[PDB]
Amino acid sequence: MSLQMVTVGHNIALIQPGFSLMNFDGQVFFFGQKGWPKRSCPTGVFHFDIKQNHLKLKPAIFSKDSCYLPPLRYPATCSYKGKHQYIIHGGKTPNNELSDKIYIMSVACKNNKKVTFRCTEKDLVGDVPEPRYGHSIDVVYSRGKSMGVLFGGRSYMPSTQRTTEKWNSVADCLPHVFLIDFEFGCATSYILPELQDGLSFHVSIARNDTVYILGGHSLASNIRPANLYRIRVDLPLGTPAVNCTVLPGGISVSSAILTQTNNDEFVIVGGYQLENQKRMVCSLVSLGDNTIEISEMETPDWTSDIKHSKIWFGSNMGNGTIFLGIPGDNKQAMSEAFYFYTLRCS
Amino acid sequence: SDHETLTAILSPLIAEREAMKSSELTLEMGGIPRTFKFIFRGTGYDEKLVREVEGLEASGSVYICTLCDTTRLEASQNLVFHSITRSHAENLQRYEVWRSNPYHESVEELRDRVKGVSAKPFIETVPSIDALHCDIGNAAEFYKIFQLEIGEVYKHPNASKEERKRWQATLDKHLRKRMNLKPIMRMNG
Amino acid sequence: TFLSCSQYHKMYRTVKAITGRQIFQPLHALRNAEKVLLPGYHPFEWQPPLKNVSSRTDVGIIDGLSGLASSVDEYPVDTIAKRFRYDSALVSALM
Ligand SMILES: [Zn+2]
Repeated sequence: MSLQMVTVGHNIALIQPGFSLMNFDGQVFFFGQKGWPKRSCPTGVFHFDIKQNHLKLKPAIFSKDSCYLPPLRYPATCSYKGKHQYIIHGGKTPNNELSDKIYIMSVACKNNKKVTFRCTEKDLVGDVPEPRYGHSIDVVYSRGKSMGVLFGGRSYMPSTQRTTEKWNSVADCLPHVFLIDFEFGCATSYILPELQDGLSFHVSIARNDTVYILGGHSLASNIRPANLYRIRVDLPLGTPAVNCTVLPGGISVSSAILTQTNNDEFVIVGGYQLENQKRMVCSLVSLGDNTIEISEMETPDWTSDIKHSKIWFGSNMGNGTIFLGIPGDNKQAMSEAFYFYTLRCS
Repeated sequence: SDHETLTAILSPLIAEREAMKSSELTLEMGGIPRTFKFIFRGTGYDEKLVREVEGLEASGSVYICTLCDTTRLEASQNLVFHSITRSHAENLQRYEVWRSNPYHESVEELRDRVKGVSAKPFIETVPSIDALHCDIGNAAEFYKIFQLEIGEVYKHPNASKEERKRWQATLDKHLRKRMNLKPIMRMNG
Repeated sequence: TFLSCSQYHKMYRTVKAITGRQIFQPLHALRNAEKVLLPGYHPFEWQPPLKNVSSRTDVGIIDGLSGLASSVDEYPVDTIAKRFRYDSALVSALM
């Protein structure tokens, strides 16, 4: 509940909706710039530091064997904390294609506070999921092993039903649950009858043996359901086993942003309530060993713009710090392209 | 320059164009049906648009030619002996080389290896030169060499940027005096 | 000549009124003779049929965004675009 306005550098224009903020050891990094990578920064990933509410998008370099990657506009990202690394799946390259690669991003070396990433390309073998965006991925541990759960999002029509009067129409992918092994690149689908409708832009929390799926949009009936789901996974020495459950007391949100304010307690901020109604309230969720609860916190102060605008976007910075953006008026005294804001909860 | 919107609109047209390159259109032409087969050449692009959608570095690069692969420090020594070796599929596989990075080397020599290709090209275009913007560019270039030769730089170089506005003024004043050519900022054809 | 569709009516009605016999046709028989020259009027067929392209023969002006979804949850768009299909443009441009 601490809002602040942020001044920007000169290359403000490299922020589009759907970036990703990779957080390494307190340092914050920007991914998903607008347009293909220029010659000011040939990699397309930015060092993103903010001092005195003034931020500086500095370049970053790669390793000797890294895989130079396209700027994805809506991927799924997860924090695989086993060295620390990030996992990027899917997304939407600026030629409006969709990718189906796994990008593994870690730090090679950091000298003189100047980082040097590396990123490798892992391609799944087996029951590979179809390329999509807006989905979610989460790494979960059990019995000394780790698997990446993946719940699907929306995508294009398959390559036989695409007509070029409706070439750019999207439909939700089939609501299975994919399980991914990273060390060998394996995939496994799981069909389960408790998940019926397609879901996109939902929120996914991962507490140490189970993943909670909350909110989301469903394109089959253009409704935003309120029902959350709990997914329990265990991999034995044999084949892994997945279970779902519908728990009561959820909420209806889509494209919300959720971060970790304390140990085992998360907070979620404004996505969208209805197709015209933004969500100004915020909700704190309290985790546990087996039980959670969702309560509403004290609905913080908004400025004239964030009360008055039509859309927003943003993500979290890592230390409980939400980055947000606002379009801003065009019919004005030549107002800027975007306004930016920082929310703190400490 | 809004690259995502431009690809979002021009993608179905390239889908239809790539469809109708292996087909025959049968259609009546005055009674009896006739059969048509098409050959597409995409040529009418200016230098900025042909540099963007074919996936090159921008026009102020170290790499100048959309048709060949020589730097501008290689042009001024061998002026006329070049060839034409920038196709479309070659640029597509060079982007694939840039994305994969299979030889495990840094950006400063990977960019030299792929000859400045740093995006995915998405329109099949043929390499050619224009005719309009070429003539306007040559016009402005030796107009600038006229303004240079007034100030006699071959005797002594590097006068500062206060002689030059006087050189411009004496040039267009003299040429308006003789030819009645009004001084125009944006040069036309 | 870049007349409007309301000034043509002026010229037509007073030419017909002054010289009695009409020389310019009315607006409706003009628009009925417009539909021959646009795309989306003639039968045609491809051999082999086109992959990913519809097989109908009678579509004229489509939305150029190609069903690109504009919901608040997705990437924002505000452009307007129109287009023909490519094949049905070449058919009328040949005939
Ligand atoms: Zn050349």
